Amino acid sequence: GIALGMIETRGLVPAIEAADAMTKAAEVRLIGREFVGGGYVTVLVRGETGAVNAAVRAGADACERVGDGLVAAHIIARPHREVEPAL
Amino acid sequence: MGIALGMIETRGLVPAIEAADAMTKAAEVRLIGREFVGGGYVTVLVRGETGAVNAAVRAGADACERVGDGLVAAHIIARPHREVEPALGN
Amino acid sequence: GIALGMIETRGLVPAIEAADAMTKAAEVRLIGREFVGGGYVTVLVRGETGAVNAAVRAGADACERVGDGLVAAHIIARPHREVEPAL
Amino acid sequence: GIALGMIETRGLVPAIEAADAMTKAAEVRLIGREFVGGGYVTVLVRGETGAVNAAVRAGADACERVGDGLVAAHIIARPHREVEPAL
Amino acid sequence: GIALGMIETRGLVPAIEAADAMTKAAEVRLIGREFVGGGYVTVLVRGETGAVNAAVRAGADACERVGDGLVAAHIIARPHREVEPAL
Amino acid sequence: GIALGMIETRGLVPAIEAADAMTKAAEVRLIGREFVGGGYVTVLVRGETGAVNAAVRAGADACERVGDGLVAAHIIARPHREVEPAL
Amino acid sequence: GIALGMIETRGLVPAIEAADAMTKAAEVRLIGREFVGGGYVTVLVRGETGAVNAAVRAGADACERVGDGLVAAHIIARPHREVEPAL
Amino acid sequence: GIALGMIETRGLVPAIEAADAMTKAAEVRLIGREFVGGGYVTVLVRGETGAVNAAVRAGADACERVGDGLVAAHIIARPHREVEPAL
Amino acid sequence: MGIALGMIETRGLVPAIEAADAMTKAAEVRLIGREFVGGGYVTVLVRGETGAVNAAVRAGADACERVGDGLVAAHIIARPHREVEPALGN
Amino acid sequence: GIALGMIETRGLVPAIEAADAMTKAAEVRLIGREFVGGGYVTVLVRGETGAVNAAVRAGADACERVGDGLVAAHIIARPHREVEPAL
Amino acid sequence: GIALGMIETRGLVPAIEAADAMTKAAEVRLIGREFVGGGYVTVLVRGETGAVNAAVRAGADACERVGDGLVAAHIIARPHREVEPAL
Amino acid sequence: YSAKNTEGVTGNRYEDSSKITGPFDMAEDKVTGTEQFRFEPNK
Amino acid sequence: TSGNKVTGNEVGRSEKVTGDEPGTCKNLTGTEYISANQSKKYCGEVIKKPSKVMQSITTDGLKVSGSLPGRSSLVTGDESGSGKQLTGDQYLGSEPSPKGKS
Amino acid sequence: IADASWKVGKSETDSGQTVTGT
Repeated sequence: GIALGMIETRGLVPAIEAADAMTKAAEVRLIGREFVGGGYVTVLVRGETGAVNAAVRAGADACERVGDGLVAAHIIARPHREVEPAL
Repeated sequence: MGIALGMIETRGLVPAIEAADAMTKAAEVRLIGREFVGGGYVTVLVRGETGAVNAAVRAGADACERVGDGLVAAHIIARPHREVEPALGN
Repeated sequence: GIALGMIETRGLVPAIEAADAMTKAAEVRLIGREFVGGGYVTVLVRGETGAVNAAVRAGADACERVGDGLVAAHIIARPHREVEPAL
Repeated sequence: GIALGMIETRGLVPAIEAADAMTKAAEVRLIGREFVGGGYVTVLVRGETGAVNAAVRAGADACERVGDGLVAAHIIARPHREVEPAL
Repeated sequence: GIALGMIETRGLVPAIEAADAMTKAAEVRLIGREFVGGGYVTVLVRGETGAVNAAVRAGADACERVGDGLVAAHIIARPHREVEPAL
Repeated sequence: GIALGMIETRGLVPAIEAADAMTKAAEVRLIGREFVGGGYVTVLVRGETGAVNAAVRAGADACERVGDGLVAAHIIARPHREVEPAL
Repeated sequence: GIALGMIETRGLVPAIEAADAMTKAAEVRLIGREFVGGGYVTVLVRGETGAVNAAVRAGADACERVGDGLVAAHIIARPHREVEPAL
Repeated sequence: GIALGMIETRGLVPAIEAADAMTKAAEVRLIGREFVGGGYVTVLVRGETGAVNAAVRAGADACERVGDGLVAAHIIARPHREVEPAL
Repeated sequence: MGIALGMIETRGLVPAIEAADAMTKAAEVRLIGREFVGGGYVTVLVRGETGAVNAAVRAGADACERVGDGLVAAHIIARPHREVEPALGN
Repeated sequence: GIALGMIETRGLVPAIEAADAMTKAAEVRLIGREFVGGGYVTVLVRGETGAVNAAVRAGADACERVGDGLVAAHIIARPHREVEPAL
Repeated sequence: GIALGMIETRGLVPAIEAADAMTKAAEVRLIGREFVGGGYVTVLVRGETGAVNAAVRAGADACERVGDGLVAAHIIARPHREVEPAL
Repeated sequence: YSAKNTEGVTGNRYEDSSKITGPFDMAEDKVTGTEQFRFEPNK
Repeated sequence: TSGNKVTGNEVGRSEKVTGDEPGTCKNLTGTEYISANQSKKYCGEVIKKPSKVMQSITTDGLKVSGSLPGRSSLVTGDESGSGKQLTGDQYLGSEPSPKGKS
Repeated sequence: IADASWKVGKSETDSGQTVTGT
């Protein structure tokens, strides 16, 4: 699935929480972990739209309760072609 | 390649093509056609996976309801019957 | 299955959703997809009398909340052989 | 279509209700029917995240009022790999 | 006939009484018996849609006040082609 | 250029005057003149963002005053490259 | 791992979802999916003591709310070898 | 074209969604995805003046309500040749 | 090779060293990572058995709650997915 | 593993029965039995941390009423490399 | 020309727009981009005193409204030679 | 910015919930080894 | 249109401009790059334009945004299952369904 | 900001900014 799910938080403990929730809730392919800087840590995964949606909602639920919790997380159904080289 | 079927009606062709562009941007889905019903009614038909089709149609209906004469009917069917593609252009 | 069910709808969207209701509800065959003009679209299915009854009951209960809704939903069980040229 | 959708109910008739809604809802193939015992009947379908969501919710609004109604319903977006022999 | 009818009840006595009502009210063929478990029993019948309806209501009228009584009873005008290989 | 501009008019008198305005106020190429049906007519041109906006937006100016008038004034920056441009 | 975790529940749906909880919480392999009878279903997993303990605690905390909830959840650290034919 | 549009967001989530709005609303190639440091993330795109303006309008409007959202947004019409090493 | 991951973030390197020292004095846990997120966040990554990881991480949280600015969260995963492992640097 | 648990009691019967519990409840290697003096008898077990406290499980609630009773049941999460000569 | 002008700002939108102002207002050669960290980003231009002064004055006066604004605007006309390795 | 929201300790997926367990249900005022009781993790 | 700040070279209507006088104060459906300031000052009204990114709230109260293939009142068909409590995991936001009986 | 000498104090150019520069 070309659908892109992803989630950002403050600190890396919530980030690993989110990544574990990703890989455990829906079989969505992990793409990358990125250090935004200043405490923001983000994770990017791919999968089909329904799996991505379920995975991201489960990850938000699991991550809200750990550390600073979720800070920003949204889904794109149709990521554009040239976006991928930039991520 | 999911046969989940996106399908919406506009009064006028400009809202139809606006919605079609929204379909294409929102998710990796394929548009199978347009059909001018007559008297301003234009229906656009796309295909894709259920979640992708749902997201695309939500974006299009949000971007279409006050373009031109606006949306008339926004609806998704996920599983078309094999008897339905004759009414779909196959 | 000789009985002929037919549905008239404001636009192609109510028409095809009604046809889908026909095909999901009861054992019918879609013989007609006609564009009247001015938005009127008519769908024609053939099947068993009670089968057509249940199917088109479902389609009429389908079409009220879809777009502009129904115009004319009707059922005829006896299409004559001379009516076939119109079918 | 790795996601697995589960419906559990009292009696086989609501189980058939659930399967009906599964298979007219989206591209989900019911992988199995299981007679748990004591009247508990479970149906398992396979498909993608959105498909299993739509199917399961359709079954949940189909079988609740049929007979004794549903008892358990659950969707899993990412069924774990080694849990495969439960197929 | 392709229309399916389900009779669920408590115990095999009302089950086969309803089965007799099935085959003895209208032109229907039962495809199967099945002991759900815990005393729940189903009979699966097939035939024409209206025939299924007449038979199933006749069994419903027959079964509620026989033995432990009726539980569920339903009609499927079109069983999907995925449902029979798990009938 | 690849940007798509399009104008829709109740009656083709505004459509033709608007198309002449399109090709006179800016150097964009007309790609479509389509009779929607029932009187609606839509014409579509292609060009660069600035040329399209100058043409389309400030192009149906003698439109609301001519004939039955305008319906919708619309501009698209970058249509999806693979599917619709052949349309 | 010879450490044996095992969970009883009232329903196949909580059983299999608790199995997924076992597997995603801890990297252990399950060996048994048994239908006790009367709706009771047992799941049998193998691994090291800490892993099976954490997995079973997570499944017990994430399984009580689905379906009929838990029936029992216990582990054996060093099960006897002669128990092996029993599972 | 050489027209330079560019955005900063607080967090990578608004950054990528603003970039997707950039590339979907208008067809302009992105030239950079840079990490300012401490949470500021900048996206740099190139294209014609009109398409750049439309895309930046869309991205700015879509970014104001995700995470911490947009922090700085402006456009450069005619960048000088030597600021390319300054990008 | 311990599969259970214990891993803790804190504000400042001194509490991180507290946590690591507690890790290496608590149980059979092998520290695998010490990274600086940025803005003062430092995370420690250790591997071991579920029980050992649990005990070590709780000991680290005990030894770390008061030192300096202190930790913000303590987290343990029992059966991590192999797909997450490259995100840790393998 | 090399995690060290161990238990004392006032007497040798509770000590040896506690060791029986150690080796029966969990598969932990038994490494020592020592007479402190004046009735204090201790027994030493090694193994996995979960397996270690798993051994202590049965001992703690098996030696409370045996003879003079349990004296202490504290365990070590990990001994140091030079503690062994004193063991 | 050895005159050194330079300014930092919160966010890189003001940084690069002020750099364009530097290079467009007066004939000055850029010599540095600096990700200071914590949101501070520094532009560093080199040229003769009059051009440097005019360019920096114009850029500072045009920089406040863009983005999060300036951090500091002052100029050293004759940096010492030893400062050059610390450019 | 954005509400640092001071919050401490979660012990997520602790595997100390006393239930069917069986080998567990021991710490109950007993054992008194290591930290399975000390400074309860107040999830 | 939403008021997001933009800094840069301006194209559009001005007092010292020739040839672009026609067209002002008409409706601009689809995309755009005219500034809301010019619309306000030359027409007295700002025509608000919808966003394509839309948001929702997860079952645990967290905020999500993007395409979000959830439930919307504009689209019909996806009504079954929305009403009563959702089953395990999560795919539909905590936001209750507007209305619709399918 | 001390005596001008080494560092210019608040020498505005167009609108508001100190733009002391160097």
